[PDB]
Amino acid sequence: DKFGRIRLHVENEDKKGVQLQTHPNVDKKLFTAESLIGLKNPEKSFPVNSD
Amino acid sequence: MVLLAAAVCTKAGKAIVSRQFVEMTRTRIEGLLAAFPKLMNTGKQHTFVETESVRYVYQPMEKLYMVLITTKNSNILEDLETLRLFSRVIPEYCRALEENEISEHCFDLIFAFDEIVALGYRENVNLAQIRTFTEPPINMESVHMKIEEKITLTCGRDGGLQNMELHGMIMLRISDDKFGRIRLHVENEDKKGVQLQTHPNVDKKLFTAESLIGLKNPEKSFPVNSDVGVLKWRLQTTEESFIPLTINCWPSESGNGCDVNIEYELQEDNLELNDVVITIPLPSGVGAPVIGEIDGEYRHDSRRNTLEWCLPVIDAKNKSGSLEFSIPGQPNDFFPVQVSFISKKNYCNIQVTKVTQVDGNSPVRFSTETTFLVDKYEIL
Amino acid sequence: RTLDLPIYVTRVKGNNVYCLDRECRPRVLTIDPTEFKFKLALINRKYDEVLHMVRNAKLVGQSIIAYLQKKGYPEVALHFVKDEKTRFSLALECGNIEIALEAAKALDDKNCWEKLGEVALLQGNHQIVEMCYQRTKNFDK
Repeated sequence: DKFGRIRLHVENEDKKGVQLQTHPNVDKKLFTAESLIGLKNPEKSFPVNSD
Repeated sequence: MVLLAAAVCTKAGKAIVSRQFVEMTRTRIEGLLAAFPKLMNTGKQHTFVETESVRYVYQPMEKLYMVLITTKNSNILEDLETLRLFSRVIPEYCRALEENEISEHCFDLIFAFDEIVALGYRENVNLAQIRTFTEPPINMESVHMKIEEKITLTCGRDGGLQNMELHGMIMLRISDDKFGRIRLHVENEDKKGVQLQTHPNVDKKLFTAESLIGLKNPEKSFPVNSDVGVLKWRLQTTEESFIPLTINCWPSESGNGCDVNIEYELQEDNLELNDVVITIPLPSGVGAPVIGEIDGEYRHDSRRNTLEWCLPVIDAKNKSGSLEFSIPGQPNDFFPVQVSFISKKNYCNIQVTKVTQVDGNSPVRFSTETTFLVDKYEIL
Repeated sequence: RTLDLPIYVTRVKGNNVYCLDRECRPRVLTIDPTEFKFKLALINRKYDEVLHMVRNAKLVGQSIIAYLQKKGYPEVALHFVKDEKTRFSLALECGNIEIALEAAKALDDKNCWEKLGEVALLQGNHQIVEMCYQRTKNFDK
């Protein structure tokens, strides 16, 4: 319910190849350590395509 | 620069030819020269006269002033001496001073000015040079070893090692009777950086396997600076040094605001560091922060534009904060975070494997202690 | 309003004012509800009315955005507080320096922290004084 802010934490990736796409409503956070992504999700199912 | 300009003037009310070493005094040159040199630089027939907070040194030649100007000064003799050498060079170009002939040899004079005084520092010139251009108690016997080290690190957000280097020495304080021979055994070191110093009375031993160092210690405390790596060296933290802390910074764009999470990691949980502080910088349009941390105290400081987290002692731990920002401009790149820390180990990984002493019975190695300190430790 | 010539007012009869100069070329000017409405409103302690009234034909610098920081029991002051200085001022005039410290911060200056800290000791509470006084570096005080 409501509009909740969500923060996603994932492992850090590297890629010899390339490609990454982010859904809108995806924000990037800069932290000294660790990386974080935050977003208000659309309700229902959507491709997160987080940061 | 100490010397603003070197200038030839006509007291017609203008700088006839003049030199701006680096772009500063363009039009400025003409107004100064035009007003002040007319009054004899406001002089009284004195080579130094200062007016409108600018030192003017001069010599009159006809209706013209050869002028040196400074507003700072390194030495008395020097200011005159560049002017003087200039005065040997100027009649070669213009047959005394005279506005029309000075005007015609703007190039000559100007070139000499660059050559004579370079970036305001008075070089020297000469008429020939100018040419090329225009061409008993042993019960007591005890020993103590103290390894003091500082480690430096530069690391990327990615965790790239970048450069690092450890600096340290191992001091020995020994109370031993007689003169006992001691052999020191330590781990083997490598260093991207370089530096090692050995105390005298240090001997190097060659063995088929393992390396050994032997020496008679001076009594009391002295820097061992043994052989091997040495007990006085700069080793590279890069070469096998452990960085007690790794900071993982995850900045996040909350949107208008920014959310920063800072991750701190320590070595083995058992070991605890002390005097740890993490300095996480913030952008200029600060608003106010709300910070939360499980351990220690954290405080935002304007002025510094940094958030500082302090932890008396840590097994290991982390902090988070949310920032509010007015958003002028566009996004700003982050500045690196720095940390200070103390650890009871050496992260040059110096280990004292064994120090055996001879000339007598077993001494007691009462204590070996390690003090590890942060040097410039920076991570983006 | 300004005209582009020097002039004499011919007189005021009606909303208009009429003018003629020495050579006697005319200028007329409708009396506006610009500057007039804004302060008619501020006098009758309306700030809600006054926000609309704020226009760029009458904004100036100190009749809207810093003239409204001129009450010793803040009223006008509460409304315009946008300048880090106006914010600082506002705080001593109430005697609550909680806002002061922030304005003092945003004024990027030590002097403000020690002076608001002293005002703080005056409202009675020394936690607030400590914080200020600590960062002005008056550890001995």
